[PDB]
Amino acid sequence: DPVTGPEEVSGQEQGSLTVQCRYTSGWKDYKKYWCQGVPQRSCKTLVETDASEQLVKKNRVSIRDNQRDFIFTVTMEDLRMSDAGIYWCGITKGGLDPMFKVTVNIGPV
Amino acid sequence: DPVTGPEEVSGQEQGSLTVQCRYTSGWKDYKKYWCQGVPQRSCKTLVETDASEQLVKKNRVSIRDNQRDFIFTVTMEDLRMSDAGIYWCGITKGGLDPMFKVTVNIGPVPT
Amino acid sequence: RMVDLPVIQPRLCTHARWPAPVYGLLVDPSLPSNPQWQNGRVHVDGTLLGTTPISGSWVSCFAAEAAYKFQSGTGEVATFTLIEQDGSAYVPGDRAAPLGYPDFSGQLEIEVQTETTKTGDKLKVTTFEMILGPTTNADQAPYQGRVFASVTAAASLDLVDGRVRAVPRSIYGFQDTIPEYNDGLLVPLAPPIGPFLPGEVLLRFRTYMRQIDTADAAAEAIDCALPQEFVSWFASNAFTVQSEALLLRYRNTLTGQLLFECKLYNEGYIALSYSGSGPLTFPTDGIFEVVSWVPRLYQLASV
Amino acid sequence: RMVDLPVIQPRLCTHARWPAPVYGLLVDPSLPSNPQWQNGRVHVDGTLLGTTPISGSWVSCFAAEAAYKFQSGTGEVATFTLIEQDGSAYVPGDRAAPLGYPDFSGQLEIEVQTETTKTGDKLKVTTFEMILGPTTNADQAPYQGRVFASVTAAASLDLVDGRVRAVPRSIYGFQDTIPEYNDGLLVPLAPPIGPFLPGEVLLRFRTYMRQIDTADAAAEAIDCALPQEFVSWFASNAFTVQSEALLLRYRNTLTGQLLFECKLYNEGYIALSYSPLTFPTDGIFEVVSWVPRLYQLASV
Ligand SMILES: C[C@H](CCC(=O)NCC(=O)O)[C@H]1CC[C@H]2[C@@H]3[C@H](O)C[C@@H]4C[C@H](O)CC[C@]4(C)[C@H]3CC[C@]12C
Ligand SMILES: C[C@H](CCC(=O)NCC(=O)O)[C@H]1CC[C@H]2[C@@H]3[C@H](O)C[C@@H]4C[C@H](O)CC[C@]4(C)[C@H]3CC[C@]12C
Ligand SMILES: [Mg+2]
Ligand SMILES: [Mg+2]
Ligand SMILES: [Mg+2]
Ligand SMILES: [Mg+2]
Ligand code: NA
Ligand code: NA
Repeated sequence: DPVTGPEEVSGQEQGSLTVQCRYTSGWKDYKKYWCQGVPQRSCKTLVETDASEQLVKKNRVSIRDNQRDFIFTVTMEDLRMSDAGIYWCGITKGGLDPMFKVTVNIGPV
Repeated sequence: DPVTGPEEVSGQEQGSLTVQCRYTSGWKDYKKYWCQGVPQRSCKTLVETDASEQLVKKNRVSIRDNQRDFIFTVTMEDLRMSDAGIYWCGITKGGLDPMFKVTVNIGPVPT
Repeated sequence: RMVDLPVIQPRLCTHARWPAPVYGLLVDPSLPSNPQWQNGRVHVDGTLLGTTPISGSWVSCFAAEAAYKFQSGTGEVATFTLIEQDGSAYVPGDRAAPLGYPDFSGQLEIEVQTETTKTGDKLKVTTFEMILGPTTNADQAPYQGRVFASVTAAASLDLVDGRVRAVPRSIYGFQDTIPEYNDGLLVPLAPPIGPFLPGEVLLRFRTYMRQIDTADAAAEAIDCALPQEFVSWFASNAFTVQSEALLLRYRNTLTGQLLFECKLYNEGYIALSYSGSGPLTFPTDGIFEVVSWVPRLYQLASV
Repeated sequence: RMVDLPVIQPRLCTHARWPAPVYGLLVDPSLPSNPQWQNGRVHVDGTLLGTTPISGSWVSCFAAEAAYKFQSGTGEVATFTLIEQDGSAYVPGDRAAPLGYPDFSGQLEIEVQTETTKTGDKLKVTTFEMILGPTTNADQAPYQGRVFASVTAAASLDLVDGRVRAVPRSIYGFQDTIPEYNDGLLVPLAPPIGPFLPGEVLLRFRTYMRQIDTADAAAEAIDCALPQEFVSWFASNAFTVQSEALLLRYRNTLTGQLLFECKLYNEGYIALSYSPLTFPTDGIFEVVSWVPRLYQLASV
């Protein structure tokens, strides 16, 4: 399968959480992103790379693509209680993107 | 499940085969039958009991309801190859009948 | 006002017996000459016959109060208490079924909005299986307002009873014969289409149904006498009938070529003079134009 | 010939944006006042606007040559090369998409005839999932003649490529905003419905779509400006326009009571003077006369 992640991930309010989305070698030079919401393919993209290993942070979310181990790491900072819900590990391509569903749970400190 | 039978059954030309349709006790006093063809609920009834244990014989198909062990047995004699196809164990009721799909295979005798 | 026809090509029209575009226009002498279709039946004066509805969205559909129960060995079983598709009460009368009810045979896949009590789900669309005919062991009686459908399931779907609109998804073992309208008993029916003069054959508006077929890939054709636009046109205009039949011309509007002349009988079917043995198909980009009234014995020029 | 209207009650009509009967007739000032619907748009002179088709069986449907490929993690993926629903070639022109293509957003379940190579099966009906809009990561371009759909499957469904007609089975996350017609770029569109004089509101013909909703059981409403019967009526009659709008009366066919008066603007929408109000659906629309665009109506 093109991209795999954790089925569920949990964090605490005002804290952080980390999600690791592993992918197969062929997808190295593609853009990776972190999506939020349903329907799946109309979700809001929170942050996206430029197909480099450079760290990119938008919408409280940062992403870094490790193109040696073929894993891009997503971190969500300053978590709110409203951040819980459906998210996706994504790989940008023409047509239907490879995507993986990740469930996010948030709790107090 | 209301009625169970053999998923696949095989016989040979000019020979016979037997099908056992087992049912749960609640369906004792209902009519039992042997159906043929698809769509399922538009099948042609080949033979049917009168909710008794009396044996019923049509042109080449027989049916007898054993209401102690809750099994009605269907017998097909003088098999032809055109007899192959989809069949059903049936229990007559108002609306949707309990039915079980039986696939019948026919082949020649080794020579 | 003199009777006229809508200026629409058949290829842009709606079929009257299956909710799909009209794809073909043909005559075929090898088919039954006097089909007893109950939908797509209208009189030129606007009288709707059989179960024919006005709107194409009623065709081969129904509406009902649904009651759901799980029966081991069968699955989730739906008892549909039929209602007219606009919500008004269905009363058994001079028609075979509620307006638009399917008038063919086979096993029909239908789609309904279902509501579940299972946690995490509320509204879903469930495919049901419903035997139509010609004869069933399910005691279907749409004439009396009740039909049975089922979906094969290992456990209950946990559905809530309520109102539904059912639309057709596919047909399995299609047969162009009237379904079981009344548990094997008889019902009021629109008469068979006809009669025809010697040499006259029915003009057929053809579409192809979504189907389930385990062995054959050929498309499943279904014919109607008039496209649905013609049905609502006659029903809305309420012309006065001034003779026995209407002489029509089917002509290409761009080239001007007259493709054939035909007869639209008052009873709502079109005849052509055709002596051939096999099916003859026609272009679908022509226009029907009323020429004049003619007697029933008016002899047409053969296709 | 002076413009006339079909003698059909709204409750007996076909909806123009989703293939279902008309169930409701209403005005609602709380909804968007100038919707940019692309189906159910006709001029009183017979000109079809936007992607509006003639037949109700084209509404929210499409036709295509389908090519199937299985992609692990996604399932069976369909590439639909769109064609006009009668088989004629689709050419990008002055419309957003092939005629009848959906003009709303959300996730659409569609049904197509598929052929399989698996033994024991040949012809089946497969449900596909297709994102419409408002914005997608699927790069839908019905304007350019190509859209993508998929079926979640662990292994290939073994489908044969061929021609298909796709009909809508359900809507998920419905939103009444135009879909992604051109991978985010803009396309030729019918203009927003309007304008309205002070106090005039759009008359809405309402139906309810089959829906997928994990939490809410309320019905999903969708409005159109004119029933489909009115669209083909104007398209076939090709009346001559003699002023700016037509004054209509909506009356009970049995009692004779006038329920309201309204104005049918030449551009194909009906306005009433109102300060949500639903109406009976068993009335008949009757043309009274041509009126100026500035004609003030009696309030409902
Ligand atoms: C839950 C569904 C809406 C979803 C749906 O199935 N829409 C049909 C479609 O998409 O084609 C509701 C919305 C309006 C309902 C209909 C209307 O209320 C009118 C009518 C009222 C009768 O009591 C029952 C039948 C009937 C005809 C209803 C059947 C169920 C409908 C169609
Ligand atoms: C396999 C299907 C028939 C089953 C079906 O999907 N019927 C539609 C329904 O039931 O609503 C075939 C039969 C005729 C075909 C259509 C006609 O040949 C006309 C047209 C021809 C184009 O090359 C492709 C699109 C288009 C429009 C075809 C799409 C696929 C259709 C509709
Ligand atoms: Mg019976
Ligand atoms: Mg077939
Ligand atoms: Mg894009
Ligand atoms: Mg909803
Ligand atoms: Na029965
Ligand atoms: Na994409």
